[PDB]
Amino acid sequence: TGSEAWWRTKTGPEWIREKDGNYRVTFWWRDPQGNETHSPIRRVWVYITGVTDHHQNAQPQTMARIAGTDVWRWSTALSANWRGSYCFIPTERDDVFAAFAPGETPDRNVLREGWRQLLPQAIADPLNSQSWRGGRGHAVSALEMPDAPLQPGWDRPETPYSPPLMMQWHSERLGNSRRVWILTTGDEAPEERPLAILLDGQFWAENMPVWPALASLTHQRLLPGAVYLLIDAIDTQHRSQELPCNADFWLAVQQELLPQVRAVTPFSDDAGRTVVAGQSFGGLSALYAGLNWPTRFGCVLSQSGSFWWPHRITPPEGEVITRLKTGALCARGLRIVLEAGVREPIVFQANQALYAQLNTSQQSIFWRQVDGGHDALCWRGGLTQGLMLLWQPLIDT
Ligand SMILES: [Cl-]
Ligand SMILES: [Cl-]
Repeated sequence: TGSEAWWRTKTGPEWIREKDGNYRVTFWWRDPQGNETHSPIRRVWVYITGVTDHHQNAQPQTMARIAGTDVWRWSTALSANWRGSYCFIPTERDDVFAAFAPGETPDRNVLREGWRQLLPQAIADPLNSQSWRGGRGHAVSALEMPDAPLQPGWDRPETPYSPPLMMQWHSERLGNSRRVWILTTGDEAPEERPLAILLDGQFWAENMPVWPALASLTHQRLLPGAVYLLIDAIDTQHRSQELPCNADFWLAVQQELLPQVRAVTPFSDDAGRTVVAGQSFGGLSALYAGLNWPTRFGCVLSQSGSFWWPHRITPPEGEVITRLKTGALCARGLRIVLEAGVREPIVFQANQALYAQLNTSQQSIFWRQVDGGHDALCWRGGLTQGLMLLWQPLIDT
């Protein structure tokens, strides 16, 4: 153990199927500065989305080294259907988090604060080649248990016949400029092609490119030839101001953006196959769009929707949840995919309350629970599955 030949057998996290059906998963990190006497490393935090972070109010988990070697280790239990991102934070610092007694639920606010000081130092798993830029400012790695559901398109990525195009969208309504990406996956009946709008376009166009997965599903006849519009959120300041129920954003998209997009490639005016898909504030904004302009956006795809907005500390209460409760807004004729993970309690509970509220006979709602959390590795699969659900009627032809 801890030898050169021993490290050769390690390809990343290892798992063992237990009696109950869950897995004992072990993580390994090789200290490049040697053993105790040589390496000045104090901590090696294991930050797994929805498992060891603030979403589970978990006490900060750090690895421990096997005395005498440069091997750090840490294990945990994970469900069979789970999938999620993770990263390690090897540091010399030991003055960030406070002490925690066994069985003490820490304050979530205190956790995020503590993590905001360490995450910039976070790194992907050097043993795992399935890594990418997380979008939050650090690299991450992918882990999937054997029964994680298939992620349509991402399993058989195929090159798109048409390359993605980029356009600079200058908004008079918003008073700012921004990038938008356009992908088309079919030329037949161009005016019948459904339009699908994806928020946080920068991520789905650069950090985790959605084109190969979309083209693959189209080639398999599991998605119709469509027109995909990815919109850049720009940055945190703008995104936090434009996505959480901001009417100008959607007014601007309809009056300024869609006509420009329509000038380059045709798409259907039928709200019934017009999708607005987003995650987190993007999910909230997509439903908000469908709720306020159902004549233009009839299909909503909300993944981990921030329906706890504006106040996170209070999950069941939400702005969109209040409008539906009184009667100002109503999902009539809308097809809605509402996804949320069990590893994001606040968000999950918020989505349940939202579901109960709008669940009437006058609309088609698809509830999807995910064994995972506030994680783009999971969302990527729900994104493609969600489009299949929202477009199920067309796809059947
Ligand atoms: Cl610490
Ligand atoms: Cl990043």
